[PDB]
Amino acid sequence: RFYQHKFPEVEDVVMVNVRSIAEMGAYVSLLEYNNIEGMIRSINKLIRIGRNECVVVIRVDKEKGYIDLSKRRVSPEEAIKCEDKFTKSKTVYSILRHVAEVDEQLESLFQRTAWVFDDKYKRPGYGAYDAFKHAVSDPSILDSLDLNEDEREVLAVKIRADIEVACYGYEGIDAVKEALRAGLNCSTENMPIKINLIAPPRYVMTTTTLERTEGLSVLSQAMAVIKEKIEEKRGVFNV
Amino acid sequence: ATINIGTIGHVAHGKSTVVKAISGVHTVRFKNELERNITIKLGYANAKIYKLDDPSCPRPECYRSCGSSTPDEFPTDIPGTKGNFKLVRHVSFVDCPGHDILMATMLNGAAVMDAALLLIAGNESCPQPQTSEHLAAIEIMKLKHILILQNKIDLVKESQAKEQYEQILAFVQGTVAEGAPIIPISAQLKYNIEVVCEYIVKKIPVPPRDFTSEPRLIVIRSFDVNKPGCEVDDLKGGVAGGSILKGVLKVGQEIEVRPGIVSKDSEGKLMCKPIFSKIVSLFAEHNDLQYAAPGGLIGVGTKIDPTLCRADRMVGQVLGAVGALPEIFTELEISYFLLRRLLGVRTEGDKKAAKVQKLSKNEVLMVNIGSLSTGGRVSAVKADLGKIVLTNPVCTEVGEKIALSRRVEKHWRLIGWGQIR
Amino acid sequence: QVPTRKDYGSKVSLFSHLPQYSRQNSLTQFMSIPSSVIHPAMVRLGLQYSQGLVSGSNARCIALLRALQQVIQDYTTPPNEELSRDLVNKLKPYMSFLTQCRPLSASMHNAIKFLNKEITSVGSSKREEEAKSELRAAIDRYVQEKIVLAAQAISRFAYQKISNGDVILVYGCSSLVSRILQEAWTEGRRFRVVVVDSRPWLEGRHTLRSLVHAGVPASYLLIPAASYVLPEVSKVLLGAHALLANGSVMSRVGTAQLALVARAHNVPVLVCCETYKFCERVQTDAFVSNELDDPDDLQCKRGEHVALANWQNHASLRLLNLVYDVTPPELVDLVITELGMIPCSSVPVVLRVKSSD
Amino acid sequence: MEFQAVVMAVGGPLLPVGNKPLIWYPLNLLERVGFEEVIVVTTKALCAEFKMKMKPDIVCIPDDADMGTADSLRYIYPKLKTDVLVLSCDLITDVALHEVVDLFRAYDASLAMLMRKRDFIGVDSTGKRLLFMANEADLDEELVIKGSILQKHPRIRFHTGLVDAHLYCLKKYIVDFLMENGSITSIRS
Repeated sequence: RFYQHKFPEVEDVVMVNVRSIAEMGAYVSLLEYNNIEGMIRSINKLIRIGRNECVVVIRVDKEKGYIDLSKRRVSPEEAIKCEDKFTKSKTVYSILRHVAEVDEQLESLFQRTAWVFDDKYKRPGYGAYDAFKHAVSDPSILDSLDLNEDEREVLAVKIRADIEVACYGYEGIDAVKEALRAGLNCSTENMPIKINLIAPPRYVMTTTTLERTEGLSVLSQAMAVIKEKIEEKRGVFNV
Repeated sequence: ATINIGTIGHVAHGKSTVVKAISGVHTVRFKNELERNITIKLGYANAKIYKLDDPSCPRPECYRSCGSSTPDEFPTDIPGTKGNFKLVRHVSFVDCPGHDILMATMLNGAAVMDAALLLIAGNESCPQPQTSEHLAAIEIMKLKHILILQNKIDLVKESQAKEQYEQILAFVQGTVAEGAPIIPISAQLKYNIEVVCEYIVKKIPVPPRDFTSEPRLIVIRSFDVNKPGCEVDDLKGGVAGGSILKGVLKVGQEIEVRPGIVSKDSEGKLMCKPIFSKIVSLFAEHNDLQYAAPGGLIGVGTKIDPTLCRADRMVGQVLGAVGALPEIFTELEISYFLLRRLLGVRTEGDKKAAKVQKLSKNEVLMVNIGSLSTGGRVSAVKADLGKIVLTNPVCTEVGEKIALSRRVEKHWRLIGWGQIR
Repeated sequence: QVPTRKDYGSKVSLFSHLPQYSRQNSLTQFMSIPSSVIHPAMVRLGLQYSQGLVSGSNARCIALLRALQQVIQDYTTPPNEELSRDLVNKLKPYMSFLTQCRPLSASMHNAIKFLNKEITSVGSSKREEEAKSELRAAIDRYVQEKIVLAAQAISRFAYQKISNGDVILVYGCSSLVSRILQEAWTEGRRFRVVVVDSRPWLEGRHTLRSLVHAGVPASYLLIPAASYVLPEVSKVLLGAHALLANGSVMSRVGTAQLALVARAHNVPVLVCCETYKFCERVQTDAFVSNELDDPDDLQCKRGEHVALANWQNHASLRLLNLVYDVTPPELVDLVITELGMIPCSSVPVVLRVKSSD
Repeated sequence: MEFQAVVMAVGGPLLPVGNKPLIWYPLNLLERVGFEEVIVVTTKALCAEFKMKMKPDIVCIPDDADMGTADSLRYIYPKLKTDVLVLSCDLITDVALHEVVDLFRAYDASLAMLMRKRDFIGVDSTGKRLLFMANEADLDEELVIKGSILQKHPRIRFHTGLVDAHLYCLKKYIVDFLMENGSITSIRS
């Protein structure tokens, strides 16, 4: 089970997934309410088995298991909202399924994980995962979670650039350390963060993912060190 | 670091637990290939010696003086006493084993030690397989404090016991051993260590040793700990336990290895740019004495490229001070002679020892310049003058420790030596 | 740098429309080892395709389509030219050399017709990289859909036709025969199989080696012994190299012989085909599209007195080994396709499921 | 793409000049069929006699002073992306070379050798798939066959007296294996 209810209410847009092809249409199951089954010339080919497709609800049920789904009269500009209802809630379902490790305990966990926020501020499947992203950055509202303690606080590539800069002289290595820590000092003021080293022979220094194309910053700071201080003591360079 | 003392032992008697018994610290490294009967590295220990009206030879442990070279029979002596152990001389034992495979090890750490002790084996045959081989490379480097460290008569049978050592001392005409008297030891029973281990230090004085000359260092270690997935700030140089031969090495002392990698348009040898190296960190075998006495070993820490010190491909590089007295030419001459046997295996045929294959044309050469075995192809080399042809422009000081290797099999041989002009 | 051919041994003038191809000649002696005029990976794939080492029809067409996918992958479109037309008139000499090397099935033929209809469907205003990755994704989902859900669609359709206690004979190695019978046997019916094989190919050794591993009892014989086992069979399926427009099967040498001796004892026969194995054109018999092989593969180990040792120095003895033969309509009863079960002389109704006409 | 090759300098050529030194015909019947953008690794004095070679392509690559054999490939590593042919200098050529490269294409393999016109080398009945070569002194141990490699492959034919030519029709997998396992050397071994 994922959502609080068993069936969505009047005019709710539905992410849905077909299992098999019926005679009236296709037997289309529905994972987002724990696998409930409904309906919708070489149409009968089985190109659609197990793939999520956007749809909207049609009529009004109470309990009787009405699952029909009109692919035609849905609008695709609202289908991205249905995809946001799918993928964010799917990340929620995955991580919250890995929360438990050994049924209705999991369901009562689910109503006391996201439906607390969605009964305090009422956002169905959008502010839940984003409020969890808030909560892993700020668990202040998770202090209201008066659960047992151990369940509360539980809630790529980087450009590995490498230019080996070293000298044989003691004054040479002194200027190497001086201009390397000066390049760290210059990297502090302009603030490209996270330039460290895990290999003493080379400069295994990480052009990280903060702009994802920020090799220009580490590159021109590096080349300023290359042109500035060290390399009048035989700075000879390979890749 | 005043005097070094070198045990020198040839094939097949055991040099691991006897190094443990009388010297204390045993040699170990990584991917070591440490021994099969005797070792193949320099067996070095860290020693501070003291004598307190006691003939015994203690270690810097100041409570007892014994060993563990036998399981059953323990004769022992008056060991000494406690009380913040003193220091007679800055002495430390070293070893130089006797296979023919350790030419790097046996030729780099032998001219740099100070006293020598030649050992006679006790687990070999009735002929002498390698007795005239493994100080004949030490013949040209000209050590002085040399002694017959008589070792094994324990499991030795009586028919080959009491006279054949004189035949070994007569069979070593290629080894400077006639001025080497006998202070005996025991590799198993280690009997009566207070006289047995006494005059291997007490009789031996300082060698002829220069105090304040140029440090013209041939280095024996250049090692480093920078495995894949390493730390951040391991900026060091040659992390070495470094035996020095000449020159005081204080803090701020200057020392240069001039070629290293040969300079631009690599057919010359020198450009006037000295190699500036300030050795501050110096480990005096248990302490950080920055003021290194000549002759003895000290734990040397330099400051160069750390990439260049992982795998020591620099066995015997000349690091000399200012005042560049070494030579500048690439046409290497020697005043050589030949090995008379071709020995290393025992037999009664006199057939592989027939002749001495000289230099040729369109034929290879290799010879450990110090401990550096380079070569190349030759053009026209005469009969009795040794003109070594090479490929490395190196301002080495004097290659007075060379061994002319020559292929006959998977292993090379020993055919020559030589003294530089 | 011109693609060349030859004849070898002798080629019977009764089949003057039909070529000969030798395989023990040299196929790179004309062509210097690097080339950009014909793409090298597709050339070495055609060389695979003429060392005999690929013979299964859906296997060889998927191999050729993986190859032409790799050709359209790495060749970027250069500027100052027309986008699609340059690529398609480089693709035509490609398949010319390919059907030159070893000749054409139906699968290659309507496959390259599909890629031509695709490359003329590509919008020229779409820029290069996304168009290339788009056509890449388009044709590999095409072969993905067609081949693998054709396999499991004929599985889910021909599973409900197989009896229990029945036996079944088959001839030729396709993939989908092994797919239907093994994927049925993983669902637990009750049967036993028998694999007849022929000459010079010794073809169904593939299938026999498969079905001894899949866990089904088998039997093995050759077409002189055909009617000896023919009373026992209760139903027979049959893989096919090439479907036709008049309800026919253009496939391996002795297909129609077992079709005829299967009608001759009244055992009904079904065959398994798909969409992309029928041509647009159609024939009366095989003698206008059937190639030949190496003659000198025929042999017996009857001492060193091999009767076909010095063949070609005699001129009054010809070796004429048809490889790819046709089957009449009203003796094969039905085909099995991705739409289900349709009778044999009703097969051209799939010709206009194109635009639902 | 196929468009590169290389020839190692030393085996395992300064003084020997027959009519020319060791480079008469290998560049001929390497370049009489294609191969006009090649990368040759060299080593000095022999690197500057390249006008009377009159080849329609020469690209020399020098190295360091005293080097081995896999390091050559490891230093030409940063620019090679496709099918590679590495030769040696212990060669006459008396064969149409298209057949070795076409069989190497014909299995889509990664390795090849030349063993035609002390010495033991095995290959199966078709004459195509091998195990290993045996020499005169490294095989002081006698001869060892693995279990499964003889359990599947029925026979093997040890050859007696032809010569090696140290050709390697080859591709990117084993050179990535060489650059990552750098300390593994001895291309002949």
